[PDB]
Amino acid sequence: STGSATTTPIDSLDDAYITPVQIGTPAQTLNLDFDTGSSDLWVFSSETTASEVDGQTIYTPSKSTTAKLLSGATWSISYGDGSSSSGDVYTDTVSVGGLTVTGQAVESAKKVSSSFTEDSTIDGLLGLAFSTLNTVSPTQQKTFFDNAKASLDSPVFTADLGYHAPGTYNFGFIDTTAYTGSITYTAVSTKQGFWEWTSTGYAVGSGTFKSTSIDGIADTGTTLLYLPATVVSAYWAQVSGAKSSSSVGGYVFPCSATLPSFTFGVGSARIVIPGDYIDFGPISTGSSSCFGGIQSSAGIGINIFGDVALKAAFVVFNGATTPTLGFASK
Repeated sequence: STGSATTTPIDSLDDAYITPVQIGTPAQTLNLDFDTGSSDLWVFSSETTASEVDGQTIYTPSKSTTAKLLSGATWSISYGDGSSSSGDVYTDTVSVGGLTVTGQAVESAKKVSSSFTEDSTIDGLLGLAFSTLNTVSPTQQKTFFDNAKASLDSPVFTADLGYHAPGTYNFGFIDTTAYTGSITYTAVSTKQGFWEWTSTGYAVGSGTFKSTSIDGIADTGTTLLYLPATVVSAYWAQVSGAKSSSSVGGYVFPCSATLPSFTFGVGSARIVIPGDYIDFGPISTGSSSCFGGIQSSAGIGINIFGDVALKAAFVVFNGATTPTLGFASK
């Protein structure tokens, strides 16, 4: 079997992408943020504190004939941005673009932090990192991909994110028309629970490629590209007026600038991020300064190939026994 679902930016800046997911019977459609940097499928629900819900569509397990409470299990998660959520766990039938998994753990939020409440377009998250990062306790649960894996034609899912435009998440197959050239694969370490790999280097604009190993994670749930300070400083040094701002939280540059591209290595292959993708957006409508799409990972502990990087490629998350990541230009 396979699944194919369109993913859409939540706003004009591509702050996040939402993909419709059907939960329960009759189906209840929620717009979830597909996150390869986490492993919990959690939703805003009829259990979420009323004061913490603002326009989101909620999952109502009492109206689902296939919902079962996973009694004695709870979840609690913290994300890299300081946001968090917790509640209890149900199992229910979950479908993504025609692909159905019965008995998928659906983590019902009782409490969500302000960031989630203020984001009216995101009804929850659908984690796609390794199931070892799932927070359900005591019984750790599997991700939708892990549960679907055996029924898929091939144990893979692909991310084809758009720049200021819709894209696609496919499960079980590779769409050969979605990319140019070929898909180059690279090794994955599952030790930290992420799709962790090593980039072979980088280039700034039309400069010479620098061969250097950069460990990082492929994270659809992170908006920007976070790389070592050395790399990030070499990129922003090419932009007049670019500087790090403590009030804004990173590199800003005059919105007047046309940015150079940024190339990253995948084995002996290259993925080029156009300068427009790195021109993330103005710090406000009408602002002098624009926020950089490439930022330093110095405060985080890990380099993150977030949406700014992934939207420039067709990405294959190969979930076979020895996982690998594939990147193709598009």
